[PDB]
Amino acid sequence: AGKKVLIVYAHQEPKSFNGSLKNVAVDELSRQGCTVTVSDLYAMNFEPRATDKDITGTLSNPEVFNYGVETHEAYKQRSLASDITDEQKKVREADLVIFQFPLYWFSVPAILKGWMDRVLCQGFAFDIPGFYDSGLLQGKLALLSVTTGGTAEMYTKTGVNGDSRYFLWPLQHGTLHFCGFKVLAPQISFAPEIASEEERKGMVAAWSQRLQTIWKEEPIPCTAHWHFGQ
Amino acid sequence: AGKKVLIVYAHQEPKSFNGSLKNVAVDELSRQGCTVTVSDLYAMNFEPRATDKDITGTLSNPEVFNYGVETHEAYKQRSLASDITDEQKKVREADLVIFQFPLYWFSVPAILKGWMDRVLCQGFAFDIPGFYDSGLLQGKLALLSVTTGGTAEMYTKTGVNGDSRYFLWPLQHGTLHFCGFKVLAPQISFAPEIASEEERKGMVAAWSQRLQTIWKEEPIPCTAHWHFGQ
Ligand SMILES: Cc1cc2nc3c(=O)[nH]c(=O)nc-3n(C[C@H](O)[C@H](O)[C@H](O)COP(=O)(O)OP(=O)(O)OC[C@H]3O[C@@H](n4cnc5c(N)ncnc54)[C@H](O)[C@@H]3O)c2cc1C
Ligand SMILES: Cc1cc2nc3c(=O)[nH]c(=O)nc-3n(C[C@H](O)[C@H](O)[C@H](O)COP(=O)(O)OP(=O)(O)OC[C@H]3O[C@@H](n4cnc5c(N)ncnc54)[C@H](O)[C@@H]3O)c2cc1C
Ligand SMILES: Cc1cc(=O)[nH]c2c3c(ccc12)OCO3
Ligand SMILES: Cc1cc(=O)[nH]c2c3c(ccc12)OCO3
Ligand SMILES: [Zn+2]
Ligand SMILES: [Zn+2]
Repeated sequence: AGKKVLIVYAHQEPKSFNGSLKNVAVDELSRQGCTVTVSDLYAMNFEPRATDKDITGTLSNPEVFNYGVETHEAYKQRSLASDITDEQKKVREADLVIFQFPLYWFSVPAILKGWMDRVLCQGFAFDIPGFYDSGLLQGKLALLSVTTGGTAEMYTKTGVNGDSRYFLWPLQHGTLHFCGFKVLAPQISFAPEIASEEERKGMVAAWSQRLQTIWKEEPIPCTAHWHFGQ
Repeated sequence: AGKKVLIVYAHQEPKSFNGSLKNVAVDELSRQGCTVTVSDLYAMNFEPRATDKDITGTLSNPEVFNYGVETHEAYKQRSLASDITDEQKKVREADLVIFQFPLYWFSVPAILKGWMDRVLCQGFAFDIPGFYDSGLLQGKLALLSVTTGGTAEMYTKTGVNGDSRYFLWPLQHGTLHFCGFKVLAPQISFAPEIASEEERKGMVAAWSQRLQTIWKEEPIPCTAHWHFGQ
């Protein structure tokens, strides 16, 4: 109150553990009086590919297609495809953006990668030059809520997967920080599929409990040191 | 040399710098007498989304859709969508897989993320157990050939982007090593859009020239220490 939250959600199945985490987020933030909007990417059949269809009308150089250039020019000339601009409006209005997704290959599912690629365009999310703290979304908070197959033990420095902080870098630092977001600590729900039906309840409740005081949190220091150092 | 190479290529524009690096790879490996295949993802309109359309058989749990479970089962039964099995055949026969792409948000473009999500399914690329050094694609080589916006100086330990190896972790370790690939050293072509005509020519020829001796290289040690140091 008054805050707007966007949840960008990437799971195929409403009954999934990801689905429950998104639904608990909506319930709790709605209870607090927050304005809440969900981009359900799979349900939207959201387009992940960066193509020339992302620019309507005619191209600033139709001899050689350079996605970054064309989308930058399209943004400034209000000529982007409406799926993209619809998302940009939600992001522009949001105080907090939560990404809710299963880890796919130490990263976001391709549908959500496509949302980052196509929604966070130069002119909108950053300029060249125009980034990290010179980055256009400054003032906003972002938070990754990730589920994994691997256990917390696997996700340690000398575990097989390495520290979870290591896979966070391209998302938190290369993407969210670059665009100016302040980054709240990741929520990581380790290994729901190997249960139990009570540790699972416990993970959902912990996320619900944490959303209670989310506006009280300070952002992480989004540095090489936080991700890799001691 | 008597080897099969698959190049998975992710750029919209044939006259691009990526397009040039892909063609010099084809020209050079072809000159050597290697068998060469390119999956040009945008030209194929490759589907990046992990959906229930990827399975054509009776689902193992049609009440709650779990993509990993259903694709693992579909792989064993041969009920995967044929676009996926077409790619698996390329990978299965390849001795070396080269990925040629521009860096998008410290990672692969979503279209290529989708190829990794959908093509490297359980049963085919790994099993549980059967990953990392026991991955199912053991004996195969993989190499990332990546172009950036950011300069080499930006991609250093104390540059704004951090070391370039930091962003390689989810792709080299989390994906290729997990599937059992031995990983060759990345080719990184920094900031070609900024570069002079001659520096650009020199980056293309350094790749061509490296490929002349590719079959003699050893893989990297794909470990936390290699990627992060200390
Ligand atoms: C292409 C691909 C790549 C992957 N790469 C990685 C990787 O790099 N690293 C890694 O660690 N893992 C990886 N995984 C595994 C993936 O991250 C996990 O499968 C995923 O995060 C599981 O979350 P989910 O929502 O799908 O679980 P679900 O299967 O949907 O749920 C787990 C259980 O919770 C139940 N549930 C639903 N709601 C509730 C509720 N409120 N209370 C209690 N239980 C509930 C479900 O019924 C289910 O039994 C990959 C998977 C795929 C398909
Ligand atoms: C959505 C998005 C996200 C991005 N995220 C990142 C990121 O996280 N980090 C980062 O560093 N960068 C990022 N970038 C920038 C991106 O990586 C670069 O734009 C891309 O790597 C440049 O490669 P290219 O093939 O498109 O260059 P091009 O624009 O195609 O090439 C530059 C020049 O080389 C010329 N050329 C082509 N062939 C030859 C040849 N044979 N010899 C000499 N010159 C030739 C071309 O004509 C052109 O003039 C991002 C870009 C986008 C669009
Ligand atoms: C890289 C990785 C680490 C892990 O711990 N679990 C995984 C998994 C996958 C694919 C990849 C991983 O599918 C099911 O579970
Ligand atoms: C994250 C990042 C680092 C960088 O150095 N350059 C970038 C770039 C982009 C998008 C992101 C980046 O579009 C053009 O250039
Ligand atoms: Zn940062
Ligand atoms: Zn490794």
